[PDB]
Amino acid sequence: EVWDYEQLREEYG
Amino acid sequence: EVWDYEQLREEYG
Amino acid sequence: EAGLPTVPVPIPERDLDICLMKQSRRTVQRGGCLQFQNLMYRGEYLAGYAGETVNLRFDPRDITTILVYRQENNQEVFLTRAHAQGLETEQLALDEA
Amino acid sequence: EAASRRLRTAGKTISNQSLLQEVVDRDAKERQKLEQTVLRSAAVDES
Amino acid sequence: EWLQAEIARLKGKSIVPLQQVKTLHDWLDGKRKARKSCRVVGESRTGKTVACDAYRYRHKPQQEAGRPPTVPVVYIRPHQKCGPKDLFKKITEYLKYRVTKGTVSDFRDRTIEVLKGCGVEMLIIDEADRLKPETFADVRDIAEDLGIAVVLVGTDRLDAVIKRDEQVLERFRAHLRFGKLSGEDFKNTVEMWEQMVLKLPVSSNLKSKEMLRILTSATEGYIGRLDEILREAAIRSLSRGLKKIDKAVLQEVAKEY
Amino acid sequence: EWLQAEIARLKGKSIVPLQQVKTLHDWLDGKRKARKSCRVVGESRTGKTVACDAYRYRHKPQQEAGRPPTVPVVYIRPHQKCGPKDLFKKITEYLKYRVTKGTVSDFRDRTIEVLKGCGVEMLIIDEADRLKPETFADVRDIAEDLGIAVVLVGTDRLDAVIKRDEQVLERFRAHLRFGKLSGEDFKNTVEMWEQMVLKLPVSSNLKSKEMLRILTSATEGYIGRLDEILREAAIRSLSRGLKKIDKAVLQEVAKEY
DNA sequence: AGCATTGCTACGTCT
Ligand SMILES: Nc1ncnc2c1ncn2[C@@H]1O[C@H](COP(=O)(O)OP(=O)(O)OP(=O)(O)O)[C@@H](O)[C@H]1O
Ligand SMILES: Nc1ncnc2c1ncn2[C@@H]1O[C@H](COP(=O)(O)OP(=O)(O)OP(=O)(O)O)[C@@H](O)[C@H]1O
Ligand SMILES: [Mg+2]
Ligand SMILES: [Mg+2]
Repeated sequence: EVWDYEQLREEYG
Repeated sequence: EVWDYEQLREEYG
Repeated sequence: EAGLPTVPVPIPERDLDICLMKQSRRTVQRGGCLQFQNLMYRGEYLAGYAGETVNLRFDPRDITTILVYRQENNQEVFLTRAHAQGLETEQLALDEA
Repeated sequence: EAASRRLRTAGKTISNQSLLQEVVDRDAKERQKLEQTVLRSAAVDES
Repeated sequence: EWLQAEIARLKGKSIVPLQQVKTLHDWLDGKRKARKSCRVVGESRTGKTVACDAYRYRHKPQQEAGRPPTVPVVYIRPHQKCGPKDLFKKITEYLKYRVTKGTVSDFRDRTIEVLKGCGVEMLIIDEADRLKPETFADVRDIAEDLGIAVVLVGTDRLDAVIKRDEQVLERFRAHLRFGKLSGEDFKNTVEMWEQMVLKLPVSSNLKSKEMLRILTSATEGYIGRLDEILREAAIRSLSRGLKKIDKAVLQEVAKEY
Repeated sequence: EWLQAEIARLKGKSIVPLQQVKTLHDWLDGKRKARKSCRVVGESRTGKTVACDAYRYRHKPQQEAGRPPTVPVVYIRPHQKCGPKDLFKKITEYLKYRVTKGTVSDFRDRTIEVLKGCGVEMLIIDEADRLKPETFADVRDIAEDLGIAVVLVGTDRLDAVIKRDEQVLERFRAHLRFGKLSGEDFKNTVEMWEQMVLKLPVSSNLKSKEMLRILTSATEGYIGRLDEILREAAIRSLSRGLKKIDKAVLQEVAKEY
């Protein structure tokens, strides 16, 4: 698995 | 004797 | 091998490690205890003796313990091995002390 | 310099008078003293 | 559930009546009796704060009806770069007074007013090295005008701060040094921790001379290292399903320092 | 067109679940249970900051109806020469509060108020060496006035700052080091970066032992060199119309150093 | 009371 800083900004944010 | 840090507050109060 | 006068005796290793450095004109305390170079010491059999001149032998690389000697019948005789007060969890050298 | 280095081991305040107080008793001998006193003593005949 | 409660117990702090604490408490009783100002100095995590904290709980306020409390010992830790209003605010709030916005002179007079009447006789200032050079003059006037034994607590950084002001150094020369501990009382202190602090269901036998060796090497005689290693070793061992602290966990903790 | 969208991802940044990150996350979980203050250290570009961010995200704020959020892990990176007011501002803004105008004393009291109630239990300070020497006192006060594990993150540049105050040094003694990779772990990582990160149109088969010399000579085992190389080569390959990273491209990129 | 032993400091003196 890998993640994107921009997704993590929405998903966790 | 044990001297629990919370019991010292309870005694000090 | 051909020139030695006869086959020498191979000594026990511990005997040279009994040929340690020694200090003299020191005194035992009137108790189960001792001193050396501002270290302070305990000894198992010293309490049988009053304060008196003592001789002691030490490994400069392991001053954690001392071997103590008495002048019985004008001859050096073993008192006891000895240790610094409470020192057992670690070992100490003379130069750093 | 040297007084200022070592005088702070006394915790003293550093000032004109305390460095003076650290100089007025320097008469209390060693190579560098020998050299400098000889080395000064050569030139002072000039007039 | 068993684990979460015991973990929360180990996660909190405790106090143990060590001989250093007993020694300080007798020394502070002498200074408080004499109204002698003094400093307590020693390396970090030697237990100075916990000892000074235990002293104020032993000498708790006395209340009498309708009066302000009688508070023989006030204990404050200043915030960093504490000025005089910060210091005065700390003392007045400890005495259960609310500060009213005003000048330094107003904060000073209100603090002097309540240091009297609350009957304060010792003021412990923990990490006094946080005090600004100007606020030491108000500390000295509290010691000199009132009959109050001011106690400065700190590391050797406190000794650096006060040696830069002649008048502070000379008022606080009397001092007690906190020490690191090794050998016999260290062995007793390790045993006291497994007896009175860890309280794990099964014996860890930290009294064992080889366990004392690794603890000697890591804790290096600091009680604040000894406490933190054993507490961390307990939480790991309990969480890993172990009834006990043993070297396989204890040395994993000890290597982490 | 296809090529510009691949460039738009290849110029971006991503997260890869290396075993190094896993190891930190198990360690930070243990520190967060014990409230153990500690530090994370290791050379530049070793992956520390990306591993810390991944820990923040997996322990995100939990919303509660009409309450302030529960925020178990707060991550901040100070600005350079961070004073106390700057530290308090970053903590409070992270918790989604607005700072008002006020003194450092107001900022401190407001920060302590919101570190409570938001239920903060770990504070990660990345670039902890950017903190001014005076603001470590407030960091230390947070660590011991509240049940908060403070984690200082830096390079060995931080350890010089830490050892200049023995009260900081003795509170953050427990540490974990991010090291450079080598060997099969590097080989597995290089394999991961082909088959998970790039996902390029045609394979380069980066298990190949010889070209691994080219990577190693540029990369030295820094993940933050490795992740840089392949994105440079891939953007060039896809710009040049090459469906793979060719040796001619990898060595040209690896030659820029 | 008395010193008495214990742990440093020369001032060489030698390799
Ligand atoms: N008497 C004690 N009983 C139990 N735990 C102790 C005791 N003394 C010290 N501790 C443990 O060691 C920690 C450090 O002790 P303390 O806070 O008193 O140190 P300190 O000398 O005031 O340190 P600093 O100079 O760094 O502020 C305590 O928080 C506690 O975990
Ligand atoms: N686990 C990872 N997954 C994906 N990319 C990574 C990872 N670790 C490092 N990187 C890449 O390498 C760079 C270096 O990582 P990071 O910023 O976390 O390192 P650092 O050790 O905190 O650095 P510094 O000490 O210089 O601030 C990142 O910007 C990113 O491009
Ligand atoms: Mg303290
Ligand atoms: Mg970083």
